[PDB]
Amino acid sequence: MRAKWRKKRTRRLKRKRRKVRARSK
Amino acid sequence: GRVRTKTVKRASKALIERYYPKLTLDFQTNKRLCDEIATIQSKRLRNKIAGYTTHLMKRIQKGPVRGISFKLQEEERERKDQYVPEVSALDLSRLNVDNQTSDLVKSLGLKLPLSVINVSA
Amino acid sequence: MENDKGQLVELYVPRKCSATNRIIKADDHASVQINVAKVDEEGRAIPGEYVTYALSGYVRSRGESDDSLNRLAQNDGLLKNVWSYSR
Amino acid sequence: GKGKPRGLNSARKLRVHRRNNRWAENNYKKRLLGTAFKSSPFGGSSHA
Amino acid sequence: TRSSVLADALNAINNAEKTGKRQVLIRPSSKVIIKFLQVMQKHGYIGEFEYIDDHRSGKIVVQLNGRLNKCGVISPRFNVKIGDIEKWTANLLPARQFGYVILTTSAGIMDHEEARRKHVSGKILGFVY
Amino acid sequence: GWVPVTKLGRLVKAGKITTIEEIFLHSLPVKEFQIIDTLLPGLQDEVMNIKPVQKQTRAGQRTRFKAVVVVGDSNGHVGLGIKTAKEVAGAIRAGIIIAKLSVIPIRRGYWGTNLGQPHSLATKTTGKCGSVTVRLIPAPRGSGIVASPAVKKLLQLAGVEDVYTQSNGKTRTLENTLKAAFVAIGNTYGFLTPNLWAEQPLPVSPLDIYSDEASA
Amino acid sequence: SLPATFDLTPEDAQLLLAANTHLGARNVQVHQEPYVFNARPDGVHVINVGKTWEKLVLAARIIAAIPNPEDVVAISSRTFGQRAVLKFAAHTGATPIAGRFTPGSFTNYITRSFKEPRLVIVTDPRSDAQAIKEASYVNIPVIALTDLDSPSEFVDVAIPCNNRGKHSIGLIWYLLAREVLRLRGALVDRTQPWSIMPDLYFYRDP
Amino acid sequence: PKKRASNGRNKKGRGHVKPVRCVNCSKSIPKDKAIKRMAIRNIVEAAAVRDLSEASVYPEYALPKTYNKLHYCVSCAIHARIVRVRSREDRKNRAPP
RNA sequence: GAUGAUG
RNA sequence: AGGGGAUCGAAGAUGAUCAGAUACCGUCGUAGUCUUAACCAUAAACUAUGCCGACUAGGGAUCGGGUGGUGUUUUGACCCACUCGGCACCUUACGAGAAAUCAAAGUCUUUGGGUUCUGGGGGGAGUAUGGUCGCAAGGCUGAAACUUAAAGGAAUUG
Repeated sequence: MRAKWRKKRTRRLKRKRRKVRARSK
Repeated sequence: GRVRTKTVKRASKALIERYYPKLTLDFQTNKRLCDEIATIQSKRLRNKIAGYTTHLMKRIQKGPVRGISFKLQEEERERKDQYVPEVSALDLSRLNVDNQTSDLVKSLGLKLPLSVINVSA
Repeated sequence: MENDKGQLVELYVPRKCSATNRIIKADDHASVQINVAKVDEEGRAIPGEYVTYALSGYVRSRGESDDSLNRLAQNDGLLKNVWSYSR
Repeated sequence: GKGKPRGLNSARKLRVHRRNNRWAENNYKKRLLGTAFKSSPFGGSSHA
Repeated sequence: TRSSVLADALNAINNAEKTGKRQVLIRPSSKVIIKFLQVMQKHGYIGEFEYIDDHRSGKIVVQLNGRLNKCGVISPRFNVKIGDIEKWTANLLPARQFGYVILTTSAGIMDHEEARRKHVSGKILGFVY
Repeated sequence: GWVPVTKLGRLVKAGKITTIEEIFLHSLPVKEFQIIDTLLPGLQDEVMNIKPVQKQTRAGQRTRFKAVVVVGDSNGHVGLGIKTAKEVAGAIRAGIIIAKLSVIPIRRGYWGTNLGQPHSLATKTTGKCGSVTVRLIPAPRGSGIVASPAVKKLLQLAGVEDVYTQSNGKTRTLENTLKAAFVAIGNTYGFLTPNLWAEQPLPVSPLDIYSDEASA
Repeated sequence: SLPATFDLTPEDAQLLLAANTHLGARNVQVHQEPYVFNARPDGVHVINVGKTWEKLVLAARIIAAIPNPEDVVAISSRTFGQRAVLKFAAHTGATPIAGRFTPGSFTNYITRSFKEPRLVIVTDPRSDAQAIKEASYVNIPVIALTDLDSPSEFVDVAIPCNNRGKHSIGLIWYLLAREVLRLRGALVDRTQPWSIMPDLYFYRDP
Repeated sequence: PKKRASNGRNKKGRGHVKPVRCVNCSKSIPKDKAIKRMAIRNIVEAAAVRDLSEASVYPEYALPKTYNKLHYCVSCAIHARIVRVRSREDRKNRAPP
C-alpha cells in the first residue's frame, strides 16, 4: 500500500500496544 | 486522383532532354513520335507518357522548369553567364572612407585619394 | 628504440605535431600536413619543393590551427607582420 | 580531496571508521556475534 | 584554504600541458617549487623558467614543451626507507627505464636514482614522467 | 578480381606502396579491405563468440546474430570488428572484413635490459569501453600472457609474449572487454617515451609523390 | 621569404577598400582578434587589409603546391559566392561544388559525387559546415574566407574578409585566381594587371 | 529521470514563491509555475460594432477594452488547449508562437 | 470535463 | 492559556451520482485559519548534488559598486568600452558518465590539495526492546529470529 498510509497504520497500532501494556504498570 | 507515377514522370523527362526540337504541343503529334523514339509496352502507358511530355512543353514556354535542362536552354544560360559590365562598379567614379579607415592607410604606407567623412552610433 | 647491439627494433617512428609536439597516431583522421610552395627568383613556384608543416587533430579541433600556422610561417619567413608574440 | 582523512597523523580515525563499517558485512557480523553457537541447531558442528 | 603550494603549481603545469599551451604562470612561488622545477628541467621536461619579484611571495612563468606527460605530488609526504623506494617507483612509474620519483632528503631535493648513487633517503614528494 | 576505387588502393595495387608502415606513418584512411590483405598476407582470424539479438514487432520477435572477430599477424598487427546479420555465416564473413580495415600497430619494448628482441609492452596502458577498463603492465620473461581466455587471444595475435593484465567493471559483457583491450593495446603508440624526443624531417606523402599513378 | 614585388600595391588597396572587404562584424571572437585594426563608432570593426593580402598570397602558395589542379575543390553553398566559385574552377583547374553539398561526398566511396581532394576552399564556415566536418574524417586541409565572428574550428588558413557583401566575396575569389595563375606562370608578369574584370565574379539575380 | 532542468518552474535563487489560485478549478499553484496569459478584447464583439455605432449618441466614440490576466494550473492548461504536450527536442524552445 | 467493475 | 473569530474549512450534517458511494460534485458547518505568552522539532526542509582552495573552452543578456568617455537628450536618466562580486542562461566535447545528462557530476587504474558526514542485495524494519527528550501527539538512538533470487537505475523496439 501507499507508504504514507502504511506509516499511519503502524502509528495507530503502536498507540494501542502502548496502552494495553500500561495496564500492567 | 490523377497523380502520375515515377515511371511516367521520368520517361517523359528523358524524352524532353533528348528531343526538344522535335516535340510539339500537339498530343496527336507527340503520340506518334513516341512510337518511333521509344519502346513502350502498352497503348495506355504510351498515352500517359506522351500526355505528360506535352504538359511539360507548355511549362517551358512560360519559362524554365526546375530540374529539366536541354541543349538549347543551357547554351543561352552560359551566354548570360559571360556578361561583364561596361566599367567595373569598383572603379573610382569620382573613394570615401572613415577616420579609422584613413588611419589604416597611413599605417600600411600606401598613397591613395582618400576623402574622409564622419560617422556616429 | 634499439637492442643491446645498436639495431632498431621499432616498427616505425611516428611524426609529431609542429604546434604542440605530440604524436600523430595511425588513426588521427583530423590530422593534416600542409605543403607551402617555395618561390624562385622570378616569382613562380619551384615544383616539388615545399616548406612542410603538421598539425594534430586536437589542435585543429580546438580552433587554434589558424593561429599556430601564423606563428610557424612567420618563423620560416613566409609571413611578415601577421603574428605578434605579445598578445 | 576524497572523503577520508589523509594526514600523516590520521591513523586513529581510519582505524575506528573501518571498525564501525565492518558490521555491514554478514560474515563479520555473524562470526563475532557468535550466532553459530547461540542459535544454530548444529551449534557450529559439521555433523550431528 | 591553500594547504600546499607545490600541489597547485604542479596542477597548473599539468592542465596547460594537456591543452597544448607553451607556457604557464604559477603563483605563489617557493623554495621547494624552484628545486622541484630544477630536477624536471635537468631531465628535459620543462625548459626555461623565470621568477618575478613582487614583495609578496612572488610568481613564476614556466616554458613548456610537449615532453611532459604527468607531474604531481604525493600527499602526505610519507617516510621512505632505502628499501622502500623500489615499491614506489613500481607503483607510480610507467616503465622502469624512464621516469623519476622526486624525494626530499638530507642531501637535498633529489630524484630516486640519484638517491641510490648517494645512498640517502627521506620523504617522498612527487613524480615526473 | 578487384578494381580499385580509392586513390590509395590504386597505388597499392600498382605496387608503389610496399609496406603497411607507410600507411600508418601518414595516417591514411583505409577503405577497401583488399589493401590490407595485399600487405599483411599472414593475418589469421579467430571468431570470439556469436550471440542472438532481438527486436519486438507486431508479429513477434525479429532475431539476428552478432559476431565478434579478431584478425592478427602475431607480429605486431591486430584488428577487431563486429557485425550483425540475419545469417550467422554472413555475420562472420562481414566481420572479417570490418576487422581488417581497423588494423593498428603495436609497440613492444622491454621489462628490463634491452637484451635480444622485444617481448612485452613498453609502458603501462589503459583502455575503457562501457564500464570495462583493461590495464596492461610489462612483465618479465616467462610470465606469458596472464589474462583471461578472451583477452589472451587478442594479445597473442598482436605479438605480445609476456604481459600482466588487470580489469575492472562488468567483464562478462565480452564485447566491451575486447573493445577495451583494443584501445589499451593501440594506445601504446601514443605514449611519448624519451627515446622518441629527437626531431625528424616530415616525409612527403606517397599520395603526393606518385600523383600521376593515383589519379589513374 | 618572398621578393618585394609580392607586397600590397596601391592599385589593389583601392579594390579592397572599394568593395568593402574591411567592414567587418560588430562582434569579434577571440581567435580572430589579431586580424582587427580598430573600432569605428556604431560598432563596426575595420579589418587590417594588410593581413588580408598576406594571408591571400600564403593561401595561394598552398594551392600551387598541389600536383594536379583538379584535386582542389571550391565550395560555396550560399548564393553570393556561387558564381565566383564556378569561375575560380574555370580559370584554374579546380572542381567546383556550387549549390547543395551531398553528405558523403568525401567519406562514401560508392556515391556518384565521390571526391578525394588534397585541399578544400570554402566561402563561409558557418553555412558550409558539412564540407568542413567531412574533411576532418579523411585528412583534407581547409582554407576558408572568414569574418571576425565566423567559426574557425577545423579551418587551417583563414583569409579575413567581409563576407556579408556581394562585391567582397567576389573580389577575394578573383584575387586567389589571379595570384595562383601568376605563381604557375600562366600570367607572365606580376606588374601588369589581369585582363578580366573582377565583376565577372559578382552575383546577378534579375 | 529528470525531465527538465527548470524543474517545471521558474525558481532560481529563491526559497519560496507565494501561491496563486487557478481561474477554473481554484487549485493552488506557485506563481512562478502557473501558466499566465493576458487577455484583451473590445467590450463589444465584432458582429455588434456596427449596430453600436449607429446607436451611439456621441459621434466618433472610441471603443473601450477589457483587460484581465488569467492563471492556469497545468491540468487545466492542457485541457483548455492553452499548452500542449511537446516533443523532447521541441520542449526546450521558449519563444511564443 | 455525465456513466464504464472484473478475468 | 487569554484575545479575535470576516472568509475558507480535517470532523459532523445534508442533496445528487451509482450495483454500493460511509468518495469525487452542490449547500451548511465545529476545531483550525489570524494575534500574545509558552511548547513542538518535523517535510519531495530538493539543486534529491556538503564546506574551504587552485586550474581548464567559446557567446551574449541582467542586478549592485567603481573607472574612463567634459559621449547625447533634460547632478540625475540613458549610450560605448572596461573591471570586481552575484542570480542565471545559449553553443561544444579537450574531459566525465551505465545512460539520462554535466563548466562541474572535469583536472580519478597516468588512481594522493585540506577536511567532515553517510552506504554495503531485496524483505522483516525505521518494527520489538532499553535508554533519553516532550503535557500529549511523538522526536533522536535502534536490533534479532526468520524468509528470499532476484528487488532497482538509464535507455531501446513493440
